[PDB]
Amino acid sequence: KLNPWAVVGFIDAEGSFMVRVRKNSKYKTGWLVVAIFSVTVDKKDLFLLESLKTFFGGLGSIKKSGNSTFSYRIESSEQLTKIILPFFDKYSLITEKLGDYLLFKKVLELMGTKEHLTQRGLEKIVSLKASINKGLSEELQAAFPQCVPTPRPEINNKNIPDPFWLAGFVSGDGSFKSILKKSESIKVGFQSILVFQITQHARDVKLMESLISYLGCGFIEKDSRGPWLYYTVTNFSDIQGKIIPFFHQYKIIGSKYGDYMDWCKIALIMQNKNHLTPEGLNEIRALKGGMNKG
DNA sequence: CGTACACCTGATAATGGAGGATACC
DNA sequence: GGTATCCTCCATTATCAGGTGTACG
Ligand SMILES: [Ca+2]
Ligand SMILES: [Ca+2]
Ligand SMILES: [Ca+2]
Repeated sequence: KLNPWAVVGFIDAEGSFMVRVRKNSKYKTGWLVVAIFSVTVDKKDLFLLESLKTFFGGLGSIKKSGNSTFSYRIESSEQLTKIILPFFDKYSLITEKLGDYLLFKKVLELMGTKEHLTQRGLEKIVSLKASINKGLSEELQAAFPQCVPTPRPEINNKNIPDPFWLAGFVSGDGSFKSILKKSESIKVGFQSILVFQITQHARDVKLMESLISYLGCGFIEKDSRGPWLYYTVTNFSDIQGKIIPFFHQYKIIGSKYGDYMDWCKIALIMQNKNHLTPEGLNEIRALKGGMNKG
């Protein structure tokens, strides 16, 4: 069952807050405006899509998205205003997704008021939409050559509001990795390595830097192929002593929870030093095999 | 012997859309 | 008609998931 701050964290990590402006000559302006809250998970996490649905009052639909993914969506601007806006105004996002939530919100305010059915309000909404995802499409850019994107919200210095935020966030983005690495000097031939790891776009560097002080361990690394950061923990005593305890109280949601549990099992084998024997190494090979699986 | 940070790489589940039909005022 | 919501489908990239090298105790 789902706690408000965990929903916020999860959504900081996995939601999209979208606005669409679609050409259709049946509308007086030539355009139909639509606002959409969307969360898309692999089919193994349908359970979690139904919880969110339940959490948000039984509102919205769950549908097939990709070849093996499902979306939970709320596309009624009325429902978004009554149920989504009051939850996220009270329980705020702290990543750059907040910018998009704020812009998304002004679009709905303008829809509340029918200013979307006017030429000026529509132009406002297109400027807003322009700052939600790196611009407008080719088509909208040309329909609206005159629009200056609404400048993005200055979203300074946001602390982790609650431990459940982090449980939620790691549930969406976050990996409990088990590695077996060739070793020339270990007697059994392989080193058993546990890594805790959060990936995020480099835009969220502040958040990523706050993870170090919040958990009292780890370090940031930049991916050399593009603008993405890793928060990494590889020190095993920080794993045993900080990360495992944290996620024991503040549990991961979705199927990834089964992965945390197996990673914990690997860690117990490591604490006892059984990873240094043939038997323990095989236990670990078998646990690692069933992770990302079932 | 064994560990841990700095560095490396490929695969795909999310990111963030899209369009058509239908329901509703 | 005008407007709002439901439904079905998709290209790319933000992750996610494996490694490796080698200094150091
Ligand atoms: Ca994410
Ligand atoms: Ca965005
Ligand atoms: Ca994710």
